[PDB]
Amino acid sequence: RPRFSFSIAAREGKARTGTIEMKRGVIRTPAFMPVGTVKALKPETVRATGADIILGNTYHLMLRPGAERIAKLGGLHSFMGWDRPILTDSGGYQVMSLSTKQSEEGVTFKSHLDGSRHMLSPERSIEIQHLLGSDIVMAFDECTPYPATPSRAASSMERSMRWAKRSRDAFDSRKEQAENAALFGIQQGSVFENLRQQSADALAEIGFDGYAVGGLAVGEGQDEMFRVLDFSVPMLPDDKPHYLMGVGKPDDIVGAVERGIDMFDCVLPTRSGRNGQAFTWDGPINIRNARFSEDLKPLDSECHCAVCQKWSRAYIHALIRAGEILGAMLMTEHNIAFYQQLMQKIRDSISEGRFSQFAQDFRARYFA
Amino acid sequence: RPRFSFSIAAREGKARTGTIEMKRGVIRTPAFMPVGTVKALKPETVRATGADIILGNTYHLMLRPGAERIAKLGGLHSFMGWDRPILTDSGGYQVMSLSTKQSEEGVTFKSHLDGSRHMLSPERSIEIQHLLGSDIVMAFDECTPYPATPSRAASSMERSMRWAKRSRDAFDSRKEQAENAALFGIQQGSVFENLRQQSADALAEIGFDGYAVGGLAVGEGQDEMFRVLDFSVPMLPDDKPHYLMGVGKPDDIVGAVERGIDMFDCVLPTRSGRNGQAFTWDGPINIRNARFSEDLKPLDSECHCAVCQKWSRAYIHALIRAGEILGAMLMTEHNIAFYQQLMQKIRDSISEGRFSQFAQDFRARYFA
Ligand SMILES: [Zn+2]
Ligand SMILES: [Zn+2]
Repeated sequence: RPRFSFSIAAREGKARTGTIEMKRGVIRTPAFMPVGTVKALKPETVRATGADIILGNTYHLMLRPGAERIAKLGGLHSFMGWDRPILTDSGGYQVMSLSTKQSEEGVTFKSHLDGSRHMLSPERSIEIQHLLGSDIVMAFDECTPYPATPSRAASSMERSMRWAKRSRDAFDSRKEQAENAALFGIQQGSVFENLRQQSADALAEIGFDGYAVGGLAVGEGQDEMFRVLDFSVPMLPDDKPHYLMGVGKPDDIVGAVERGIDMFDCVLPTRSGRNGQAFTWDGPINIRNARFSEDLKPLDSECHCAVCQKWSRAYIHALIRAGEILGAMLMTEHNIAFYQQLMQKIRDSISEGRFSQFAQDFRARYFA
Repeated sequence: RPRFSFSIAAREGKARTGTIEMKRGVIRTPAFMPVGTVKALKPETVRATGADIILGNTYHLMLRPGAERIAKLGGLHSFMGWDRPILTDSGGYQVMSLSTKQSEEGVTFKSHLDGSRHMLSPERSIEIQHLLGSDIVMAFDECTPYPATPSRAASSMERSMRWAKRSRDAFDSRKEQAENAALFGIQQGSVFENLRQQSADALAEIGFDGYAVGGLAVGEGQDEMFRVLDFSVPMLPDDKPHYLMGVGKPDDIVGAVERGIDMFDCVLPTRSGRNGQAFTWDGPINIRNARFSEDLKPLDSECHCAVCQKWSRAYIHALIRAGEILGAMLMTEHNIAFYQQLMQKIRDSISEGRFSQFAQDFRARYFA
């Protein structure tokens, strides 16, 4: 297989379906990436749900067990037992939310677990992702809060573009990484169309294997997110994958695909699983609710996952109520499987030129 | 299959190997019963380790979700998705340790979860085990603390024998239960040989499908336990299974089989799993210890379980250190698989007339 090849097989409006070919496997797009361990699931179970690629959280791995240790033990794929592609984030987002002194060189921060001091820069982020053995590497950027003034959004976007060039050069300096992995750049600019355009222009001049739309899902609400995607995604190179970071709910995903997004990740299906929220085609349910205590139906009436084949709502209700590990295992398997089934229906409907109708039918039932 | 048939295929000294045939499956003996949900494992994984039967904890089930509710939903087998035999305890032990007013009629207690008041008697215990759909039902007895004076041990043994007769009559009164399940009686009498003999005589006069040795593993230490088993197990009917409740460590199991025990249960391999303790043929290890942080070997060098096929000590170390659910999943699968492999080696060595040598070789390596 090639290092990286994105092929578009079918289109409907702004929506696309296709494949990314990488050395460790093929990724069907639009794709949902479960976030990693993928909590409460063995890798074989994650694969059985249909996932082609998972996301590794760089910030957590660099604190424990550490990037150098993972490299010494053979890299992240070997360590956790997932042999398909892994996308790693840059680590910078969780620094600004979980761990600080920022500068043009990077950020220094104290670990939220031990108070130990750490450093992240474009160069060190790319190095850590190399040590983990990531297949898709994210450029290191600077986050813009919401809301942001135009001056603040411009300053952070401009720094992010300088850091994108440093990320590109760091990635390219490392022969093994340049030859075997891919590098994605991140568009910034908050809700401002001129800043998004300047960011897209800068990233395309540098050149990346794919382009993320950054700075969304930070509190702006779905209407505003869709409005920004409306003008932002067409600014990115059409022939490369478009990645919406940190999104999201099923209806967010459908609307984002309608606007040209190809890749998604979020902790929602996993985090919601342990919390009691199960996704169904008729909307989410909270399995902890007393109304499910004697409900013999599966979590979802149509879902093909192994949980819905075997166990009832009533049983999963009792497990989650009791705080049993198996309740988290089953809820998470179902939720990840539901997301993969959603992505499959999206890919099929685009391939068949009926995605617009699918999106209408999905929303009508999901919000009935 | 018959309701209950115990056949002894081979003997060596006091040790026996054979089979229990029941309507829901065959149990190979000596048997280790994992305790149930079996924490952090799907039923198919429990079966894949080699378990023929699991134990259901009646005290926990009667509080949540409740025995009547489980019956309304189709019984415990259907509820949790395990279709092979289930042995249920009487509930009385956990009342005396987790939840009280005791009398000749039974015990009343307050739930440790909600303060709600509950009742257990021989009749109600048998009824709850019927509602759960248990295949092997335990008679309801009264526990004797260790140490116990002779007068106290005699009073509790005598009450236990009266309650054993009430358990027998309650079980036999219920046609569906009498025809499809089995009933085990529990020998009491603390460390006193004359009381153990009186208890064995009383239980055999009533007549049970199997006989447990109760009142051990309550703080007496291994030497004293083995001394009591030395004289207690031969008092029980030879042609029925002998069950040592709440035991135990691998070396306890080997020594108890040498003294004629056929069945075991304990929470140790599951509870130890989440705590970091992994069993190996060279003794237990605590995977949390820093010495395992870069150890690429499996938990045990000989173990055939799926965990030892796929993941390293270093990875499981990192999971357990981080408190990840998957660390508990993997540790528990390995520990239960280790116990089943121990039981298989015991059965094979008895069948081949080399159990004495196996026991010597096992102890020499396990305690090296
Ligand atoms: Zn499902
Ligand atoms: Zn193992």
